[PDB]
Amino acid sequence: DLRLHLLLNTSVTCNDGSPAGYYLKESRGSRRWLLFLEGGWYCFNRENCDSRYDTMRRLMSSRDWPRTRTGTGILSSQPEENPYWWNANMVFIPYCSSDVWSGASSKSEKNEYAFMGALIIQEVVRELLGRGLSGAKVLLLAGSSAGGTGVLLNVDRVAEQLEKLGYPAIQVRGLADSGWFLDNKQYRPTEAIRRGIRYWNGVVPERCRRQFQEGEEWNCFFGYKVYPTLRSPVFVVQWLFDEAQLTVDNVHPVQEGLRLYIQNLGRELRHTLKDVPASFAPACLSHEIIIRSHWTDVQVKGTSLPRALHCWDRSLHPLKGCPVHLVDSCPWPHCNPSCPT
Ligand SMILES: CCc1noc(C)c1C(=O)Nc1cc(C)on1
Ligand SMILES: *[C@@H]1O[C@H](CO)[C@@H](O)[C@H](O)[C@H]1NC(C)=O
Repeated sequence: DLRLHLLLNTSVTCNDGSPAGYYLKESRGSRRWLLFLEGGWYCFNRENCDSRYDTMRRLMSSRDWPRTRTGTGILSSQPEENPYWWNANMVFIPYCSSDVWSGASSKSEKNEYAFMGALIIQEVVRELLGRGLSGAKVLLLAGSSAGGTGVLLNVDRVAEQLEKLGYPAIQVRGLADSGWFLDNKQYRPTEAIRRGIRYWNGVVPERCRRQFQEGEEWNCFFGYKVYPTLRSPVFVVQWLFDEAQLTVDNVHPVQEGLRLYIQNLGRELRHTLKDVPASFAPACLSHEIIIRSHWTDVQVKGTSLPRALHCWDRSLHPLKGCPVHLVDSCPWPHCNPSCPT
């Protein structure tokens, strides 16, 4: 179990002004730290956020959070469930800012809601340094779905923060799960992100911002455009036929037009990963993420994700029998036999 700590700086808040926080389980015999960003879509205007506050309030407020949570998948401390990092210090950061972890705007007389995702990450890091993070050798910033996009938006800022605070020896890396999307044509989204950024006062990584310039920062929410600008090592996990991608594309006995659409989506996703040396991209239709208990089951070319992550660690000290670039080439969902059911 990971136990809840509300932030000591009570000015860093969830959407409704309640304090943000983190769940922590320490492992005093380890210098590895895993900080995981929860996902859960986003909201982009007053009316849309009001609806989310009625029926998804835990994603907007800490008032009802439980005092503990169970670590599962990559957050599990049991070797049988987590062959990769079972002995690490474990941190789960709840998503209560509804801004894809991009915001830096407080509640005020002109703002009904606070959007502080980028500042929540920074304050969690600062408060952890006094609880043992100051002695870390590796800080892995991981996340799923909106949290996976959040990794891409925040990993280099964490590295810069630690350098400026005087901790040059901590190696910052990122693990982005299910957060690598395509701004493609629908079968039958980018505007919502564009409007969201203005509503949240959202921030993007600086090199990407300088490429796309004023008004075009929404481009930096798309993995294939932001990834080449990043300096920290980042491992990308993405299903070739991701269910959230297909939902926004309006895809739900398949005839020719839809067959060609789905095959082209998989080919485009595979193309965007060709120059990503650390990646795991199975040919499956899924919404499943790396904090699920059976995350060890899927394999690409005979290699599981926990193994690929271990090979990535070794590469950062190609390796015989220890691959890090694993992208399926077969062209239809479940052509990989190990896909989840
Ligand atoms: C990037 C923000 C985000 N956070 O969680 C989800 C889900 C999204 C999202 O928008 N996914 C998209 C977007 C397009 C186009 O296709 N899929
Ligand atoms: C709390 O966080 C806010 C926002 O990052 C910052 O302006 C303020 O200085 C912080 N308070 C303290 C005591 O550090």
